[PDB]
Amino acid sequence: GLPRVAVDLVAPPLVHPHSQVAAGAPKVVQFRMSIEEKKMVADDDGTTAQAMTFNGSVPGPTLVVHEGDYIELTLVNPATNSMPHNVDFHAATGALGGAGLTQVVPGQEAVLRFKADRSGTFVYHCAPAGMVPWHVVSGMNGALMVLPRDGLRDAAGAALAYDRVYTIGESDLYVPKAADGNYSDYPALASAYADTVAVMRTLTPSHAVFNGAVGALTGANALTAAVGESVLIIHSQANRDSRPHLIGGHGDWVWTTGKFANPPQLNMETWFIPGGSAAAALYTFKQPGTYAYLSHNLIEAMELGAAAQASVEGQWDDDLMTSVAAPGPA
Ligand SMILES: O=N[O-]
Ligand SMILES: [Cu+2]
Ligand SMILES: [Cu+2]
Repeated sequence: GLPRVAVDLVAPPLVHPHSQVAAGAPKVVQFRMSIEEKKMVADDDGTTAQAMTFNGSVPGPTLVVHEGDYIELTLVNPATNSMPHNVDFHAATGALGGAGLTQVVPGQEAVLRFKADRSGTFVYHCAPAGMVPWHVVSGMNGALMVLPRDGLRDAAGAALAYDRVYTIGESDLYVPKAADGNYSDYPALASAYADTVAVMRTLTPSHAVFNGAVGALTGANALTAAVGESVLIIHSQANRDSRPHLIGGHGDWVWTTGKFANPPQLNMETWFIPGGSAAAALYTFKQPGTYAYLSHNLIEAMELGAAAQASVEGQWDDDLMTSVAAPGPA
């Protein structure tokens, strides 16, 4: 030389713791882681897944820281586981982130460282090579955151714150188934891867868721818171885207993207985120119760898953518302 620281871580958702613102310164831281892977479961038924893561868871853791510172871481792976991982982151720168470096494988470880610167929330995440895505888616891653220183614121310135936171894451896833348808388962892882891848491619897823598962957150778991418170948330895723948312518530513030620186826105519702890344947112618450957271789409958330838851617491018122018446028838 520176110172350183360480831381712890925791787981888711938651975161850891821381612161925102411161014163112180720167530183470194550381952481560780581980891764784981496983498986788981897712848902318820059972378923488962495987896954992966870182620690364990888803898602892863977260871381935171611131711106400146640185861271460282370580891673581881274980071985046990197987695978490887690583881581991447976001944040850172280069390488890538770282991744390459870281790577690782198983066992181983590584460480780384870185720174941161920137712120816110962112895513880491795995991867590885080839594977990456696977990972891331597974798971993974877450876130870281850163823151610124011171714290937151618104637109114107013112310141713111818251319280718391948471975271968530888411895732997506894928697973596968076978033939018858268923778913597937495985055991281992590887086986697973292839287937887843295938578924993735386709893209779608399955588932988504947140954291892882478905548920987771828721118950127990778921988350928581218260018314017043515030818361923151964160878321894441890675891958894818887513968206876220928451428911019731818303946112317030935121951122988404997340870153822171720117411113934121416010118110828203838802947112977104994217995927990868993360974111954141814131818221617160018122018323118470428950718530838831977631895403919205628803378916995814518911168906797938894513878502968641938361718771818251317280018281119521019436015025616002019522019823017146119632229814018636016567
Ligand atoms: O896992 N890249 O944010
Ligand atoms: Cu992993
Ligand atoms: Cu990433």
